[PDB]
Amino acid sequence: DAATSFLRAARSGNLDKALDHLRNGVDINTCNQNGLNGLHLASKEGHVKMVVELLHKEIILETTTKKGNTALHIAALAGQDEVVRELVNYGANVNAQSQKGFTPLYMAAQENHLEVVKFLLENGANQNVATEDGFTPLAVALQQGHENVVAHLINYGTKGKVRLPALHIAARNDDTRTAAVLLQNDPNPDVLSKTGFTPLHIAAHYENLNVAQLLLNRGASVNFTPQNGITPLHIASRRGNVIMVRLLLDRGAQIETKTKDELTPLHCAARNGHVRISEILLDHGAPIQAKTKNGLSPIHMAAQGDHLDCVRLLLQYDAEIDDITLDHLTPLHVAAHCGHHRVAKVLLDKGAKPNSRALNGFTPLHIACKKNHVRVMELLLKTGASIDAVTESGLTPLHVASFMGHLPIVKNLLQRGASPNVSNVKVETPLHMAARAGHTEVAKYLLQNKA
Amino acid sequence: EELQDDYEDMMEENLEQEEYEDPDIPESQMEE
Repeated sequence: DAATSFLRAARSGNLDKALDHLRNGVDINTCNQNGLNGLHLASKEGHVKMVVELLHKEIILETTTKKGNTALHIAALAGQDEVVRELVNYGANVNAQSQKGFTPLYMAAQENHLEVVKFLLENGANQNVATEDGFTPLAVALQQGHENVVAHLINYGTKGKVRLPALHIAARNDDTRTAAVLLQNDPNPDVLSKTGFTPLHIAAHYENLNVAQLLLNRGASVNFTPQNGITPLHIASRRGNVIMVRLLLDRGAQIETKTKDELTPLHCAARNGHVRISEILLDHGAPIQAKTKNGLSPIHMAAQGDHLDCVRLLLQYDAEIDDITLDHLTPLHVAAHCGHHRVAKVLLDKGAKPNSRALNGFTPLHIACKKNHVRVMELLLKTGASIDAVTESGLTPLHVASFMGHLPIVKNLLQRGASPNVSNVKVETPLHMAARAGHTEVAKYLLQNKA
Repeated sequence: EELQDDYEDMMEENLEQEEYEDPDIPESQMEE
């Protein structure tokens, strides 16, 4: 009487009565004479809340009826798109075969349920699995004249599973209940997406702390390294997820792991100006002088992003102010290249050499004059930058500015007493450079001077 | 809408693999 009433409640969608019956002690896996349990009956009638509740109460997801039909089979035949979506989210086998060889895709295709067919295909439903008679979903769709279903089946072909794995979706939503059901079914928390990321990577990207804790408590690799070398700690540090970074460090995340381009988590934190994360990583032993493939240290990335406070913190932690990349660019060179005069001010106040030479002899003043960064130029010249420094080619800052046609730079350089008659390795003056590029205004100011 | 993130391509774009790479150290040689 209790089991019969529970199954009637499941069919009718009376979730309160069914829940009361389950509380009393009715077996949740009880089924009727046809082998339909509560999940089957709820899936037939589209009772989404009932399906979700019964899954939460640990109903066996792949239980089959006397004809071999799982709940997904019944939802597909009944055309219950919401139920099909929910069952697939909780780990329903989309390629399950009934006793007569029918798959959920076949049942959806024969009944002209276009949305179900589309969703099943996007979830890796194999449209080549035939029945015992040898018929495919395409064959039955053609026989029944379901033109839209046939067209979609032909067009999709074998594009495969283009949806994320269910556990990745659960991680994105911080859905601990769905994740718990999925991990009860499939004990592998490190399931892989096509792109190679685990659900922990997704949880770290969105700072979904609850699902991350569940995944790590169920054996997820805190240090999982895809081909690109992006660990969960890298993602957390890049995204500025302070609490996620703390959690991952507590559970054994490696501080010194390198991506494919040799970025450490500190590189990712500094690049996006995450001061608190940078401090946490440094306090956990992150190497402040680690270098990328191009020889960039975290201070270089902080300067590149105009992250003034991150630069301040890195300098406070004994970062090398005059560290050089493979191109011999110092953080001051980077700040001049990007026009970040605040970073340049902090660097020069801390003792950065204003006349550092890059590979081609360019000083920070040369770079600032090239890029028309007048504020960086005034800061450099006010903090002891040589106004007549030459590159390997003999180019002065005035040469560079005249060639680029940056009138304010040329004006300021000439006002501060820059000789316009200097010459290059080829005996070419700033006036030659202005003429070559056709910068009439710069040439006019040069000629109105003693050029 | 509200379900694009469930798909592999959208998730790839959201995770931004390019942001974990050293793009380049541009020089823009003045001569030519």
